[PDB]
Amino acid sequence: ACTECGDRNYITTMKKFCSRENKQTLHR
Amino acid sequence: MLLPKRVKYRRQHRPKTTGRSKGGNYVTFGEFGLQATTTSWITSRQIESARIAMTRYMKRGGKVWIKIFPHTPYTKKPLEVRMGAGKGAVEGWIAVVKPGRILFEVAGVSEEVAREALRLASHKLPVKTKFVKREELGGET
Amino acid sequence: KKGVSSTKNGRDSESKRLGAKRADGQFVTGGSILYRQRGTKIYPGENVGRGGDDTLFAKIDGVVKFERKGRDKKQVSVYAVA
RNA sequence: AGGGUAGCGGAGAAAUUCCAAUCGAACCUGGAGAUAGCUGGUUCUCUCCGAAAUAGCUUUAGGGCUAGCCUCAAGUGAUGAUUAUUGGAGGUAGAGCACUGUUUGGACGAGGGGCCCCUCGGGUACCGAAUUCAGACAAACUCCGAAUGCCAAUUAAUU
RNA sequence: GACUGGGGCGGUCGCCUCCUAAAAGGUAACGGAGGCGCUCAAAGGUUCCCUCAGAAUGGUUGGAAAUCAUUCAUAGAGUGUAAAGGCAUAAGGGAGCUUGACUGCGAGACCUACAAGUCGAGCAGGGUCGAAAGACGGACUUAGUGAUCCGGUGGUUCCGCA
RNA sequence: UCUGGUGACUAUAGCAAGGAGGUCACACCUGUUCCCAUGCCGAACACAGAAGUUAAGGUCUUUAGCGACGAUGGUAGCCAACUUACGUUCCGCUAGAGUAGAACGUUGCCAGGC
Ligand SMILES: [Mg+2]
Ligand SMILES: [Mg+2]
Ligand SMILES: [Mg+2]
Ligand SMILES: [Mg+2]
Ligand SMILES: [O]
Ligand SMILES: [O]
Ligand SMILES: [O]
Repeated sequence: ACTECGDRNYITTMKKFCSRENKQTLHR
Repeated sequence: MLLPKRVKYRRQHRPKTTGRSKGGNYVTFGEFGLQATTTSWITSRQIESARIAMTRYMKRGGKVWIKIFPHTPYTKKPLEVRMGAGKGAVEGWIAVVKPGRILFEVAGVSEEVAREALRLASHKLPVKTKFVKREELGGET
Repeated sequence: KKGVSSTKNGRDSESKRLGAKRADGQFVTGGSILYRQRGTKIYPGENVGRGGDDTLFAKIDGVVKFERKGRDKKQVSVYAVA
């Protein structure tokens, strides 16, 4: 998830850019 | 038939060598030695037989060497087959002989008994031969 | 006879088309490859950048020149087009 | 003799046998000029040019598609080819043992095993590795390394 | 179902590395050797620091196997993983801090029939390490994979049969 | 070109051995109060000092024992051509490796002391 509140997940079986406020954030 | 002379393989299949030409390989150990001269290569079985001969006819002990060893296999596959499928199993080992190697060498005896035993060898190999004395290399540095 | 019974080793189409792709005395453009390789079979010199498979290129135009460094390992070095 | 059963069927003491001389499912017409990556056949002269039998993918290998290789008409415009000269990447032939691994005979000492003496040691054929002298082997070993070819030249001659 | 040294049974069908491969590349065979259908929140990034296996000898654990101890030791070690290539300023081994395993792009080159693949300086946004220059768009390199159609989940400067 | 710092050059530089010198270089060196730092340790790094010394490191001289370089000559191989089917031969280009000879105890640039 994100705290820009939009799913971005490069994972499978954290203070970083997300392109809605130009910031870097948790996700998650 | 018989393959006493053998080693660790490292690999059991190999593209052959087939001989073209060379000279060289003088005598360094003994005095008298046999020079292979011509068209063939060899298996171990043959060499063993030649050694039996060369050990019998010389009593008085009398020293022998074999300057070469078969480092190479000789593959040959089941009887009455169609060609194609994977390269075959092992039957033999090989010591190639260009013209100029010096298979057998001896010392401790005179000039004659050597020469006889070497006749009695060269009848028991493919290659034509030649009798040699150790008097000179072609280099001493 | 036929069939009986073996490997089939052999995985025989395995290609990547390496090598060299320019030569000495050859004008060349920025971003252009000179020489693919692996490891450092050639090192870079000046006006060069390397990549995530040990490729080589030229960051800037010029003229290709290979060289020797230490009796073993070479290097490539663009120098300025006059 | 007179009658019946009719084919996605009938009858069959059963053999896949008979069903108008034919039966692993009759016969005629119509769909129907069915389909065929297969064979076979394709009609009048000259002139100019001129191949291929390969790569890849293909429920594909005797077919196909694309790229190759040809032809024609425009366009480009000396860019192409051969040679000379310089430079250059790789590591074959060959040679070699410096790594890998193989090998022969020496030197061997580091030292052991028993049989035996001692009884603390002597150990008297075989040996590992220790260190080395010399001689050899290799597509999947290389301290090295040719000829040829390959790539470019604000280079020159021919075409 | 195709290959298929008649066909069948057997074996294989994709991808990575080598050799055969003829000193560029490419180059087949039911030719010869090995693997892969992942793993990591650190084994990544970055700033600092360091250099191993083996050998000799003395010493508890005495295959001189365990840690020690210096000396010799040009890489014979180790390199997440299979082999070739590569590395000692390190690409290996440890410590601090972080998390570039970012966004939008991309001239220009390779490769190739196509579809796909590969590499990429450089611009801008906004950041981590570092004093600063500078470095960072995953892992020393390459394999760790699957068109399209269809269905699903989330979002939105879209359309929505007057 | 005496010393020192920093650059370039295929180890012809090196490696082994021995001789000589230091308070102007540098080093050993005294110590750990502060900077800071050692996974144990001021050994290392670092800071503060300059008690002693040329022993070591490092510098200079000489050695060719080891390693790297290394021609010339001729050999193997091979491009082209003629014969030939001969584990081919003859002729014309080219030209290894190994090896002997010999070379080698570095060479130059910039600054600053001198
Ligand atoms: Mg009947
Ligand atoms: Mg018809
Ligand atoms: Mg076509
Ligand atoms: Mg050879
Ligand atoms: O027909
Ligand atoms: O037809
Ligand atoms: O037909």
